[PDB]
Amino acid sequence: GVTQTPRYLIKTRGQQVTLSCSPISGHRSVSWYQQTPGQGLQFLFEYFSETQRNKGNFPGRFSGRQFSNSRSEMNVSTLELGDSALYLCASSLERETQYFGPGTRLLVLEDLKNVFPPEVAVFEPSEAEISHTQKATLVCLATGFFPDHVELSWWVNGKEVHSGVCTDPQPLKEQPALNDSRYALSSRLRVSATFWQNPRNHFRCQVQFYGLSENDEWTQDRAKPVTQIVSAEAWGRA
Amino acid sequence: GQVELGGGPGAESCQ
Amino acid sequence: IVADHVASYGVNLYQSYGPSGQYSHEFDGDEEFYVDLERKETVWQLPLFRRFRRFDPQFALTNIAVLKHNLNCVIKRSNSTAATNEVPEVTVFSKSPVTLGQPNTLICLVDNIFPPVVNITWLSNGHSVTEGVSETSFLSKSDHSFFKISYLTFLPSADEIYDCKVEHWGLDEPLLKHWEP
Amino acid sequence: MKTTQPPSMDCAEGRAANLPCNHSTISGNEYVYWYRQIHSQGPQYIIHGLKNNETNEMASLIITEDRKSSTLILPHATLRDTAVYYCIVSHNAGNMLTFGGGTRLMVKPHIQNPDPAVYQLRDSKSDKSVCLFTDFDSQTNVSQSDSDVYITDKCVLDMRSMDFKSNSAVAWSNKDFACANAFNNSIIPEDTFFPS
Amino acid sequence: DSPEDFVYQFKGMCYFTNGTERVRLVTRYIYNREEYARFDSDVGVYRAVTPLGPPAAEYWNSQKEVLERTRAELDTVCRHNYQLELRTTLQRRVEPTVTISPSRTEALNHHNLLVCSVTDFYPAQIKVRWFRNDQEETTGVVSTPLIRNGDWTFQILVMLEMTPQRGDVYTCHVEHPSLQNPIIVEWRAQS
Ligand SMILES: *[C@@H]1O[C@H](CO[C@@H]2O[C@@H](C)[C@@H](O)[C@@H](O)[C@@H]2O)[C@@H](O[C@@H]2O[C@H](CO)[C@@H](O)[C@H](O)[C@H]2NC(C)=O)[C@H](O)[C@H]1NC(C)=O
Ligand SMILES: *[C@@H]1O[C@H](CO)[C@@H](O[C@@H]2O[C@H](CO)[C@@H](O)[C@H](O)[C@H]2NC(C)=O)[C@H](O)[C@H]1NC(C)=O
Ligand SMILES: *[C@@H]1O[C@H](CO)[C@@H](O[C@@H]2O[C@H](CO)[C@@H](O)[C@H](O)[C@H]2NC(C)=O)[C@H](O)[C@H]1NC(C)=O
Repeated sequence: GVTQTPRYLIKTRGQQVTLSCSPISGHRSVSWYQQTPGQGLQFLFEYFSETQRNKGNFPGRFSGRQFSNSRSEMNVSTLELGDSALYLCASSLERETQYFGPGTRLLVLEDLKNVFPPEVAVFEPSEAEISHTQKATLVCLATGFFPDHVELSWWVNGKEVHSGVCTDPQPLKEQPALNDSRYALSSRLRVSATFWQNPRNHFRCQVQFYGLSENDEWTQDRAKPVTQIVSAEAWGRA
Repeated sequence: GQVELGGGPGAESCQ
Repeated sequence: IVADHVASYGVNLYQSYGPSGQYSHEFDGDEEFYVDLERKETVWQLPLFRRFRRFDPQFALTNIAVLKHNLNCVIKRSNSTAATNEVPEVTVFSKSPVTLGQPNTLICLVDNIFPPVVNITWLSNGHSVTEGVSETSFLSKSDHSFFKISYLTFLPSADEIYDCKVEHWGLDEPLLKHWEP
Repeated sequence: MKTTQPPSMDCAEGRAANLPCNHSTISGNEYVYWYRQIHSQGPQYIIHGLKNNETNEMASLIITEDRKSSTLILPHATLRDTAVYYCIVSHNAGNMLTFGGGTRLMVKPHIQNPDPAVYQLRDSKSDKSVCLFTDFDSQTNVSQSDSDVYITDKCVLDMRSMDFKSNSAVAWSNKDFACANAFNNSIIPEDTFFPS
Repeated sequence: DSPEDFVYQFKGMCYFTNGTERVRLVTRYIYNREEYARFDSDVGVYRAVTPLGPPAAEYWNSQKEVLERTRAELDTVCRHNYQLELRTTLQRRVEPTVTISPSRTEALNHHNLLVCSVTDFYPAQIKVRWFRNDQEETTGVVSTPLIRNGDWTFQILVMLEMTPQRGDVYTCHVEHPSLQNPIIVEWRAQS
């Protein structure tokens, strides 16, 4: 399908971003959209044969380009706080069905002093659940991160699992009144009781945090909240 | 009231 | 192909000289509208069409972009085969029977136009008349050549003689077709 | 723009989901398109059609004879089908796509043997603790949360090995915090097993 | 020298017969004046017309979405627009103006030529016949082809070579779908 890089991006006011899009092999038309919770799916421009065919109503600082292999790039100058959105790329043979990509989640901030990596903690299942249901539910809690550019996964014995896993779709705000509140995320993994009671079994909750890049300057005294993986583990106990 | 359309040309594949 | 009504819902033109292009729709040989590719407007050719018919001019810009792309692919495949210049045939006549004093319209039919690049002007007593002159777009033909009709709203009088001046690559000298009462 | 959809809709897991769409101003040259967007993802093309019926590996689309209404048919509604479904019209003329409000589809699991209970979990690295309200019926709503108390929403969990499905909700606080004093803001069934 | 030029044309042509019973779509891809590829709705697939076309037709047929979209244009372009022709173009009726005028100064027992000018009518279906004293002239009748004025009106001139005798009456008969009856215009030899 359609590929877009980067998937997450943090920038401050006045900077510029360049977003890449790889259309489906054989497709020649590339459309760019900006998706916000307030304005919805807004059209930017559409490119065909290295030329802009259709144009939206966005200002001149939103520019695009398409290469000979139909791959496309998009540029935004003088980033404003209102530019925070999901920038989607749609691909089509020429005029037919448009297939979207994952999009670039761009967050524009006034500074970087509120960016924090998450703290991860695993909670072992209750002995009451084990004796009552013969099943063991682990709970993972990622807290204190900003922004919500986070991907949580479970790893049992070094292999990633999806069966019996449920993560919250959207991280919740810890201080719903503060405009600069940090987020919290919860996830569950349910296995059988006897599988959890095996000391050889290893359960790890892994949280991928997308933060600052090496290009971003950092003047504060705490550790630079770069893109990193924070995880917590728990062994089985009989 | 409704917009009319014409034929759509296929694009040559000389990429 | 035998049919009661033939419609060209998409006569799409694009040529390297310029470059230039044209989009229009035809029904039974008559131009319903043409899209001004520069101003991005649909120009219907009858008041009846402007009231009940609508066409998004962006559809024309999208198609012409495909033709520009297709033309570049076929130029390479055809080993750069240039278009052959055709000799256009010019005919001048009036819309109504000319009576001295009653306003009439002079019609100049330039047929067998290829490539679709031509100049059509009017000369009244030698002087190039500019006011009251209009022409149609390039109208399609089955042999893929074109023809264009120019108009001149004039006033018949034995004082005035008129000529239709046509310039084309197939013509060595500009062709003059005379019309007199 | 030209399409009307209900803002939200529920359906049973395993059964068929029939999402309706109204478009009376549709033109004879406009297609009926269906897209869906799972949270934190991009829109996924599903199916499109012009007249009558259409089917692919993802869903079925039925358009009425007068074309004034359509219905997207998900054959086997899975837990992954819980997303926002957009019904739109398009000329397929190389123009832009316009999305409406869409329908928020929620696929409810069928808990065969509900055994609601509120268990307490201890931190593997420690004093910190969370409460787990699980194994309740899909008709039960988790409500919300006290400012210093955090409570999540209903999360459907599927153990493909045991062919088992269960709802869940996690609540925690940094206090005073107690199990029964956490989910008291919701309509918890009296059969909720509060262990010792 | 004459400037070099490369022309490309795409023609989406619909052929309507018997109202809405028979509809046919033929899209044409023309390089200069050479139609090298076409889609005929009666065939159902793109076809190469000249050796310049096979690479194009093979590619467009190998794209499911393109081939489906073109087959649907029989309904999305031809049949949809024809419904709007019924409401506008196909109901347009412009009555013809019929006038008779001699080519030279009329003189008894002298060669002359009467021109029945049928100007500014629509649609194109027209029937013109010359008569002299209730007798259809069929030998000295020279009719020009249908003249297209380009402004959605037609014109035709039917010329009759005759010799005006004393008392002769020449009538030009015209039939047109915009007229409820056939119409005539008379011309008499001056006394
Ligand atoms: C484009 O040119 C090729 C080149 O063929 C030769 O070109 C000159 C050098 C001259 O020698 C000509 O007489 C030749 O025809 C055309 O020929 C194609 O390719 C080979 C030669 O390279 C030939 O044997 C094939 O039969 C040709 N293939 C086809 C499909 O015709 C070629 O035809 C030219 N293209 C067009 C569209 O005319
Ligand atoms: C149509 O007319 C235009 C202008 O009347 C011609 O363009 C001129 O061409 C001459 C000779 O090629 C140049 O010296 C002039 O500078 C041109 N004028 C402009 C404004 O560019 C054009 O050549 C004519 N076309 C044909 C086919 O005769
Ligand atoms: C043109 O009009 C209609 C199509 O709408 C045709 O009417 C049918 O004609 C066929 C064959 O002649 C017969 O089944 C009947 O006479 C009609 N069927 C109906 C009314 O259901 C008419 O014949 C067409 N004329 C043609 C094709 O020449």
